[PDB]
Amino acid sequence: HLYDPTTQYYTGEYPKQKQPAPGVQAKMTPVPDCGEKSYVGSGRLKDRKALVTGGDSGIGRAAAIAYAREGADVAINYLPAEEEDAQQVKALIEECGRKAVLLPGDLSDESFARSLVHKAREALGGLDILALVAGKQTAIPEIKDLTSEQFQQTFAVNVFALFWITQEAIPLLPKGASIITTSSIQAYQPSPHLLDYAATKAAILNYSRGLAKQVAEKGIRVNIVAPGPIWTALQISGGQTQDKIPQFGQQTPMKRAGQPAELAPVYVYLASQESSYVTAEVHGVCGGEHLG
Amino acid sequence: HLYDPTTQYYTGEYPKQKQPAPGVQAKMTPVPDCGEKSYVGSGRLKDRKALVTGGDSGIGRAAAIAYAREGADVAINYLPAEEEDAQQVKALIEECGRKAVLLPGDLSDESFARSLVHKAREALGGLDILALVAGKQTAIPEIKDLTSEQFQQTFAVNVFALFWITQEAIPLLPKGASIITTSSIQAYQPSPHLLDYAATKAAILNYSRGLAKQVAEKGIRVNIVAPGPIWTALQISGGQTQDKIPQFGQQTPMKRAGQPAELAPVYVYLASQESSYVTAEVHGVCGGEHLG
Amino acid sequence: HLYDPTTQYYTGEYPKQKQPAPGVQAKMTPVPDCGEKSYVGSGRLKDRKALVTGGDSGIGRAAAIAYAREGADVAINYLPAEEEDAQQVKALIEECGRKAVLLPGDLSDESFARSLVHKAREALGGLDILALVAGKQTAIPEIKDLTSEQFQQTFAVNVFALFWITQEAIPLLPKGASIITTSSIQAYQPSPHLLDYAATKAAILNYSRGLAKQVAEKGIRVNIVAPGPIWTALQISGGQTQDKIPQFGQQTPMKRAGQPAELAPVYVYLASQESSYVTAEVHGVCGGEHLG
Amino acid sequence: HLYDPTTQYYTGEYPKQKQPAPGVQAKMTPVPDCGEKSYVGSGRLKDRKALVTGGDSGIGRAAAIAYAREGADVAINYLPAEEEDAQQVKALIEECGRKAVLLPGDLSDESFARSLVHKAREALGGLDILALVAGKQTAIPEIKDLTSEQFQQTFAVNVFALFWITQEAIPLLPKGASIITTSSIQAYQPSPHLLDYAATKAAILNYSRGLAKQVAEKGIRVNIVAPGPIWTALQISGGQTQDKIPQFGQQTPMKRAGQPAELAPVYVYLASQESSYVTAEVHGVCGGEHLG
Ligand SMILES: NC(=O)c1ccc[n+]([C@@H]2O[C@H](COP(=O)([O-])OP(=O)(O)OC[C@H]3O[C@@H](n4cnc5c(N)ncnc54)[C@H](O)[C@@H]3O)[C@@H](O)[C@H]2O)c1
Ligand SMILES: NC(=O)c1ccc[n+]([C@@H]2O[C@H](COP(=O)([O-])OP(=O)(O)OC[C@H]3O[C@@H](n4cnc5c(N)ncnc54)[C@H](O)[C@@H]3O)[C@@H](O)[C@H]2O)c1
Ligand SMILES: NC(=O)c1ccc[n+]([C@@H]2O[C@H](COP(=O)([O-])OP(=O)(O)OC[C@H]3O[C@@H](n4cnc5c(N)ncnc54)[C@H](O)[C@@H]3O)[C@@H](O)[C@H]2O)c1
Ligand SMILES: NC(=O)c1ccc[n+]([C@@H]2O[C@H](COP(=O)([O-])OP(=O)(O)OC[C@H]3O[C@@H](n4cnc5c(N)ncnc54)[C@H](O)[C@@H]3O)[C@@H](O)[C@H]2O)c1
Ligand SMILES: [Mg+2]
Ligand SMILES: [Mg+2]
Ligand SMILES: [Mg+2]
Ligand SMILES: [Mg+2]
Repeated sequence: HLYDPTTQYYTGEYPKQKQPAPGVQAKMTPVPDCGEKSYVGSGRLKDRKALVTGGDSGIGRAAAIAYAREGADVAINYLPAEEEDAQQVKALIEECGRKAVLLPGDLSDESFARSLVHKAREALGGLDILALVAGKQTAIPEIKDLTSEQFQQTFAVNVFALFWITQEAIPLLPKGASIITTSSIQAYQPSPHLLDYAATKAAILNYSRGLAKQVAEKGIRVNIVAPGPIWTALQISGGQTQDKIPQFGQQTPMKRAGQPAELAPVYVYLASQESSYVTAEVHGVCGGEHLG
Repeated sequence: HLYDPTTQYYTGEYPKQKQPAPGVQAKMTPVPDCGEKSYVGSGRLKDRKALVTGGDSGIGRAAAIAYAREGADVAINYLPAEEEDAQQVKALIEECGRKAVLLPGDLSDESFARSLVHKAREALGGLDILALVAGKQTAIPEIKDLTSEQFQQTFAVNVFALFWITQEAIPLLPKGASIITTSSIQAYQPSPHLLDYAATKAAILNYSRGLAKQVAEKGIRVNIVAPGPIWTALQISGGQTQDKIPQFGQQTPMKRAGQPAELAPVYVYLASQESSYVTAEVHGVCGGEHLG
Repeated sequence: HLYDPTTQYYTGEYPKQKQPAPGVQAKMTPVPDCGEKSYVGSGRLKDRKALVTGGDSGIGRAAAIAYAREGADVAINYLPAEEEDAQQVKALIEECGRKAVLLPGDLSDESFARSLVHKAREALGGLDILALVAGKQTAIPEIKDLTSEQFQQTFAVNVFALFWITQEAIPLLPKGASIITTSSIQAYQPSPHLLDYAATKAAILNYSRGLAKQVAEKGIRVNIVAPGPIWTALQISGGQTQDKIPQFGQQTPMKRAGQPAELAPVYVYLASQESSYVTAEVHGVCGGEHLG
Repeated sequence: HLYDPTTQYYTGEYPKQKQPAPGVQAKMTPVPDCGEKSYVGSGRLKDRKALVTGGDSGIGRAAAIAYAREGADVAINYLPAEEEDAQQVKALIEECGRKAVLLPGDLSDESFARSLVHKAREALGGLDILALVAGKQTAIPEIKDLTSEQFQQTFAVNVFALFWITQEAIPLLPKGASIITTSSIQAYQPSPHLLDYAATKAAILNYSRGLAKQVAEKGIRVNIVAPGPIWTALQISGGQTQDKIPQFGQQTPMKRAGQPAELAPVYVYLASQESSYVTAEVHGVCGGEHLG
């Protein structure tokens, strides 16, 4: 029973729609499909313990759902404004028979970002998967309109918090632990309206590779997922200009945007012990708008 | 039950050993682990129909085994000299309860290479996975010793046969079909003893991306796997100079070579319908000697 | 005296035109600008001795002209059907005060490709720059229409001849010699209508890097130039489909195609002893349609 | 005469030595060669007006010297603790018959970084080349020892100051202006002792490409230079561990480090109007330790 991947998910134009960042995905048209009805596990992460940032919505939610479906207990971080989305994820994790831990807070607060790993490990009784998916993205077509405050904040959420969290995690992660970070096609093909954001995506990719090299001897793997155009709240809450929303994703070879569901399998592959010889590698999921 | 990936597979030095190309893996010390005793499926390729070139040994064998474990019927191609290795794979596929088809023949013979798709499709009653893993690799440290015959033959097996097979397959492949080709870290970091070989690995990566773009509209995906140093018969039958064998793999961040078993999960991910938004992408499995 | 690079060269649309390959650039509308009236040398290649393949027209011609302007004697190879264009380059070289040598012949003939190096060295009294610019490019939008004959011929001209020439040259090249090969943006972003061609451009880039590593100890440097869309005979003699000619180049950030003249400065930089710490590197000239 | 580039500059081991950052290159053993006696101009930048950050020492010094030798007036920025180096550069610029402007100040201060562009333009009577070479680099082999203060300072100097300067410059730069930023091999091959630094080098590369796309229509070009191992004060004032100093550079295919002199030619190529079809491109100068 083979499906055509070009028509498997929504292929129509997206309604124009806007929300204040970071957005509530439950309010979108359509709501992003994060695999709630479709993802089926096979115990590839049995009794693993995961922290997922951005686990309330979008790609991080797809990873959180799949991780629970594969047998892991899951802590999610997200912003308080996203509590309604986070509560849906709590229910999805618990329905898998797993433990859900909800740890809201702002990753641009260094002390919060540092405390998070320890709170999650205590609540879960361990920690051996980190999926760092949270991100800020604000489209600004002309550099004269790009403020210092925005530029620095994008780096704080996307790069500095990645350092703060991983620095706290390394000493406590067991041999076999897996860290998955989140870059973008933008790391390779930066758009002129995402000067700060695309540069953070490049920094994430590079930092992840350097960290991988440094911690390989501790038995810890660090890998990167770089999605292409995925239908998510990040894109309707300022990540794209409003005029780009209707045809979002249609320029890819597959002629549609991805849904977050389609990211879960690679997050599972990388978390799983099956990817034992994989570290420092980036994985594209871009509808043919390929990395390189 | 978490394992340290750095110590999970062989970490000793490799004895010096040499066989005539293409080599018989059963004569190696150690014999490459292709997942015979470890790979467990979950129905991710149920009733799929795969052709795997190089399916007798090494990475292609690991893919063939995993595909059968995941529920697929499998045809393998290999050279007659490798019949003993291919017979072991026949048994492994049949022990999964699936159909095995052995189609020996030389891929540098265009008429044979083109016929292979038709033979596999007839035997299997269809065809919807192609894993193109066969390759020639001959180390020559100084260009004065690199013959035109060798250079051309490396391109025939690694590039021309990829074109011949894929051209024959495209008109027959159903929507949802998945093609997986095999590049190398050498495509990004070519070594001076592999002038022809590394250039073919770069050509494979590029051709696969172009093909992906061309066939996306037909619902066919084309992706690339690029391994790092993996212990296989290719490496002991002329792919490496003899002096490079004992320490093979030890320069990677993980400080060991990979085993073919470790490549099967990505070949399954890419064959599976789960990778619906993945086309034209390369996937590294290199022990931290990363692509880019 | 600063000019706007966006408007420095023609920014408008091109008329459809087709010539049989390889094309006569003197018959194009408009004729490509190869720097005939603009390039000014300063002795950076004084008394050097260059062989330039494809030196009759296009990018190779721009390199040949600039090399003579910088003080080098220059031998050009080209196909005999291109004699009109070659005779123009002969005059241009002589008008720089240097010696021109015209060595027509088909690089897909291995005997001729190998002899070329020796004929050029004998005629020039030495040889210490090789600019390998000749290429075949044939657009075929659907793989069903891509013949084995075309695929192999593309590899013969673009890859095998590069190997034949460089193998023949290495034993005779002095310390300080510089080899410059020619890839493309297509090596990174292959178009579905150029499956064979783009794969050769990737192979050239890779082979050049491996060769650079092998011959560094001999004091020889090997570097690569990867142009973007440049207005040339290759593009109107089958390299592009006719429908792609009118707006050729207009998709780049600079909104125009390049002219061959604009490639000369990087060919000079790489030939010159000034690039002493540069080997195995690729240099993009793409109007902002950047390489990786 | 033709020179062997592998032995053109020193090939042996370097004494261990340390200075407080940012170092004084005049006190190094040996002092880096920045082209003081070797670089000869030909008017390629006649009457151009350049600002060079890090213009006191190392690669920025080599660019500043070459720019003046090619006919440009040159303003240099540097930290005021570097006056011993900066004063030498003033003399070198003036000895070419050009105007020198010394504008010291710490680029991590946003107000200073923004003011710098205006002060330089006022002092020079215009501004049409920006070579942004300043950088902080601090080796820390283990993440436990990498402080937030260091991480953020490395991003302030290397990334935020690049944004501050370029944002301030764009509105005032004429058509034809050229911006050259400075990345590294580390952007592609990050080392585990340089987690923050290498990530900044990837961010610089990416931001530069995005900026180039945004400002192409304004007739401004933006390109990147990515050196390999170059003997400079950055390396002996904390950028490398002491144990990495003795064999610095010997791992490249050329088997030596570069000297800053060897970077000048690409900075001139990119500043010059000759590179009219070059924007968003990165240029490696790495002794064969090539970029992607
Ligand atoms: N959607 C795409 O097209 C796309 C493409 C490439 C990469 N990405 C990456 O995917 C990741 C997830 O985003 P998404 O697209 O799934 O959208 P999303 O909006 O569903 O997820 C982003 C999440 O970031 C978190 N976040 C933002 N700022 C935060 C802060 N200050 N503190 C704590 N959490 C914060 C929020 O919890 C939010 O749910 C991001 O890193 C993004 O860069 C997305
Ligand atoms: N082992 C490594 O370190 C490594 C690294 C990167 C990529 N690879 C790639 O992995 C692929 C598989 O090789 P492997 O390392 O598993 O070793 P292997 O020797 O087990 O597999 C190579 C197979 O190629 C097939 N082959 C060779 N010439 C053929 C011909 N003329 N006709 C038909 N079949 C032919 C043989 O059947 C052989 O089993 C190759 O494409 C190789 O480039 C290997
Ligand atoms: N024009 C572009 O948009 C573009 C873009 C990227 C790369 N390139 C590369 O530029 C190089 C030069 O081509 P160009 O665009 O300047 O066009 P061109 O037509 O002016 O040059 C190509 C030359 O190739 C030579 N050639 C072809 N087949 C040959 C054979 N069998 N034997 C001997 N010589 C042969 C011909 O002499 C011809 O002049 C090619 O390698 C091409 O791949 C061009
Ligand atoms: N030397 C190498 O191996 C190497 C390799 C790749 C890239 N680079 C890059 O080359 C560039 C120049 O460094 P270099 O190696 O020539 O050494 P260098 O020490 O001679 O130059 C670095 C300069 O940075 C400037 N700088 C540092 N912090 C500053 C601040 N807070 N405010 C103002 N100026 C500041 C100083 O003026 C200093 O001279 C850097 O951007 C570095 O990342 C160097
Ligand atoms: Mg959210
Ligand atoms: Mg075999
Ligand atoms: Mg011609
Ligand atoms: Mg200094």
